[PDB]
Amino acid sequence: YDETIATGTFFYPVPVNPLFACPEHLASLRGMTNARRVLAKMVPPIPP
Amino acid sequence: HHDREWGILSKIYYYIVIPAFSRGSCCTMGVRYDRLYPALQAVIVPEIPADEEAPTTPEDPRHPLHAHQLVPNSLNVYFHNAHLTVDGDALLTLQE
Amino acid sequence: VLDSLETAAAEAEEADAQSEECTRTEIIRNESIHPEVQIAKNDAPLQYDTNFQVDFITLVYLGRARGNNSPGIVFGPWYRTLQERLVLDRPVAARGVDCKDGRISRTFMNTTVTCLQSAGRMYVGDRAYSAFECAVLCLYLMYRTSNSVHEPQVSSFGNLIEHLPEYTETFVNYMTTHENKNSYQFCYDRLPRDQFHARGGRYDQGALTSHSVMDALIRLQVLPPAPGQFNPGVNDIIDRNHTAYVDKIQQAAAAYLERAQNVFLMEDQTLLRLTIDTITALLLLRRLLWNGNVYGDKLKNNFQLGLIVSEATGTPTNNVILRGATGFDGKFKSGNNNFQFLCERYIAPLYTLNRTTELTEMFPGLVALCLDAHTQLSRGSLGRTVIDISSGQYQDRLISLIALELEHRRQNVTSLPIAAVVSIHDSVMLQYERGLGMLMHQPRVRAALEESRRLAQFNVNSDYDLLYFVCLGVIPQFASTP
Amino acid sequence: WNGNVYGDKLKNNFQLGLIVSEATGTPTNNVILRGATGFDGKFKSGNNN
Amino acid sequence: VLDSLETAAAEAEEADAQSEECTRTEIIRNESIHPEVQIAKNDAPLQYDTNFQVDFITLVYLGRARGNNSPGIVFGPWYRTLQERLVLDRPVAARG
Amino acid sequence: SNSVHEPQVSSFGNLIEHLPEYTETFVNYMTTHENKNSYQFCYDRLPR
Amino acid sequence: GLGMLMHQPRVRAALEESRRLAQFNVNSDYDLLYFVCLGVIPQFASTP
Repeated sequence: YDETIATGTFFYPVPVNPLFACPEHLASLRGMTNARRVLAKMVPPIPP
Repeated sequence: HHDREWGILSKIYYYIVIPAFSRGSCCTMGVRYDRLYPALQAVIVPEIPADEEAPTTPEDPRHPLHAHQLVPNSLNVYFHNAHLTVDGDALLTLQE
Repeated sequence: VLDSLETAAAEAEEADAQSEECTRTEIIRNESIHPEVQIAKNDAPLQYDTNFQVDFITLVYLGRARGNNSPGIVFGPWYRTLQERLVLDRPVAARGVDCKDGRISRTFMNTTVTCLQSAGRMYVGDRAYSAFECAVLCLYLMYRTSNSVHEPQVSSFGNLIEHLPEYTETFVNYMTTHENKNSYQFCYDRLPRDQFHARGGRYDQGALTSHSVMDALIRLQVLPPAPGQFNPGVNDIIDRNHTAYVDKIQQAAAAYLERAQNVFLMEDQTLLRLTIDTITALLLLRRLLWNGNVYGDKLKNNFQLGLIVSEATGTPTNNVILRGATGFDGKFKSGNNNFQFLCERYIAPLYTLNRTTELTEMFPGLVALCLDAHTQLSRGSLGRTVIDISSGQYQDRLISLIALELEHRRQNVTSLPIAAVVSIHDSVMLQYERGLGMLMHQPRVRAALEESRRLAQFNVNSDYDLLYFVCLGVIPQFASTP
Repeated sequence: WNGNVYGDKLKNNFQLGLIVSEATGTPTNNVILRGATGFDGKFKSGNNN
Repeated sequence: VLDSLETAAAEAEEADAQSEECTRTEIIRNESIHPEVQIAKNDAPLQYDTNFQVDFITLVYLGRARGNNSPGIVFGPWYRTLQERLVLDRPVAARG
Repeated sequence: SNSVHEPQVSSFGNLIEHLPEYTETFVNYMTTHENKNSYQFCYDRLPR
Repeated sequence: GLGMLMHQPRVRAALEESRRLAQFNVNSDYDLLYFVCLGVIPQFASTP
């Protein structure tokens, strides 16, 4: 419902703390496909 | 600056209260201070004559609280969600 | 011999630099001019020089003595304050950038023009150019379907440009006031992004998922073609399937990006930063033309022959006859019968096949007045009237160009990383510009526009002052105040 | 030949003025035609091949 | 090193002479004639780009030939169709 | 086209530059002059 | 191909229905001259 706030103002994917999980910003900013969303749900993105 | 008591207190506060309250979907994000450096140096001085009294009527172009001095920028466009009665003291503190 | 060779090289270098400077300064002068017209407006024609050309615009030329009516833009009191504070000026306007070089008068106008001209600048940039017709075309491109007008309707476009000699007069006599009418407007369907492409693959968040050919290949014993064998498929046309669900989003995603870059060492950012800084003023431009009407004033009226009712009928600029003030007191222009009737026997066989405005007279003044606030935000990033570092961009660019050219002449890169910068820029170009373009597109100052009544910030705040400010225009600062 | 009447972006392109105003200015030429017209109402069909 | 300096000086003087003769030709001409193309009424035609890049690109590639290492933007999906057509009867791959 | 219409123009040399009244008369005569081209082509074979 | 590019469909149908512009997607006949002059139409691929 936040149609007055643009997606990408001060948001960019920088996962550094495993204690925090937010599987909505990645799917709302970059517009990842269903396969990418299900892959992220199955395994959280861990930077090698 | 100080001893380790305040540091360990802040560490235990951040390692308990925040994870306890993060029961939804909130998570850490990033800032854009590099692009926001020429954004926070904004000062609006109302047009008030020297040695003159400012009227308290709600219909006058000298009320920062109301929409009579709404220069858009970013502060007054986020004011719709962050309505806060503020005066020039905060502006001068930010300038300094 | 080596010392003599180096001294000869240095003297040749400065000689060719002086020759380039002389050629650049001589290219600026054009001196084209246009012949006489059939009396502009109704009381003052456009004759040679600027003697009788400002007979009806003396009230504005009094404060415009800085430019002497020769291709120059003079803003309101804010520009006078900027000229006064030029000793410690924040923006790059005037002062010749820094103390290393720089001049005044003509060079100030040239650098102001080149600040706006960013798309093409390679040994030729021209001067005194108008960019309002293109803006009108872009605005009306998407306004033909949205419509959302009060009561006048118009759909023809050929006759809108056929009467160019009268259209120029209408532009120079009506656009003196930047204010407009009709209240709400779209003003955000353009969203000009930047053209770039990198990597590849498939469109994300689309209506198709690898189409059906990939699914058919996977579900059959065909497999994707080997990179080193290039084996196609022949079984895709054997089953004779009953068509599929195709989409035409690939053509839209392809776009049109085949332009070159006018800078060394590839890449394109010098024009990109200027364009994304200029586009930030769209909100201010939209705010500047929502509410405003023209009614005339005693001070404005100094010499009138047949414009007695023009101040009450709106903005006729000829007669208005009966139209114009249909709604409340005058808005927009619709209906041209007596104008063309008089043109067919008065101004027809002298000036028909020409172009709007000029480049040697005050014709771009109408564009300059409308861009009074649009060019103000072109210096600061967010568009704030505070201290900022936006004056050394040209100096940094020229220093970088000199460093690159000397490195090319003497060294051969080698140890300098050149692949990593290109690789990171390949994604930076498509990542940094789209976010800024989609950052903001709709101002939220609708209520404060008609509630604060602060649009008259260029002069004193009163009823009469606001009335004469909205009747005349930008109210440029008067002369005799150095 | 073309000449599919005067219209907007919905006919062929009608988008010649994309990046025209970069380093062009206001070029001028000679005068050949005469007269002038006016815009009124909604246009319908035509022939200006 | 002396030979490389001599060649660099020769190419720099050649470029300077080309620029000088171009500017002299521009001075002789009454107006700066530039290519134009536009299909409309008597509007302002679009301005093309200067056609002086072959020498610059040749110099910039002679000064750097072992570097590059870039993906490269192709012009349409012609390569895939060409490879598919070639692999049918007499495959030749790319060969270069 | 031909002159004389509802608007009192009475022009003497403007016969084609005026859009409305000349177009409304010339659009009913040139609609049958549209060109058309149609011919078949086959790959056949490559000789020699 | 010089003779095969033109057939019974007009210059618009043969380009918007016969998949003539599938390899190089451009605008209608107004921009056809620009497309055939500038050439080198890019795509959404830049090789691995």
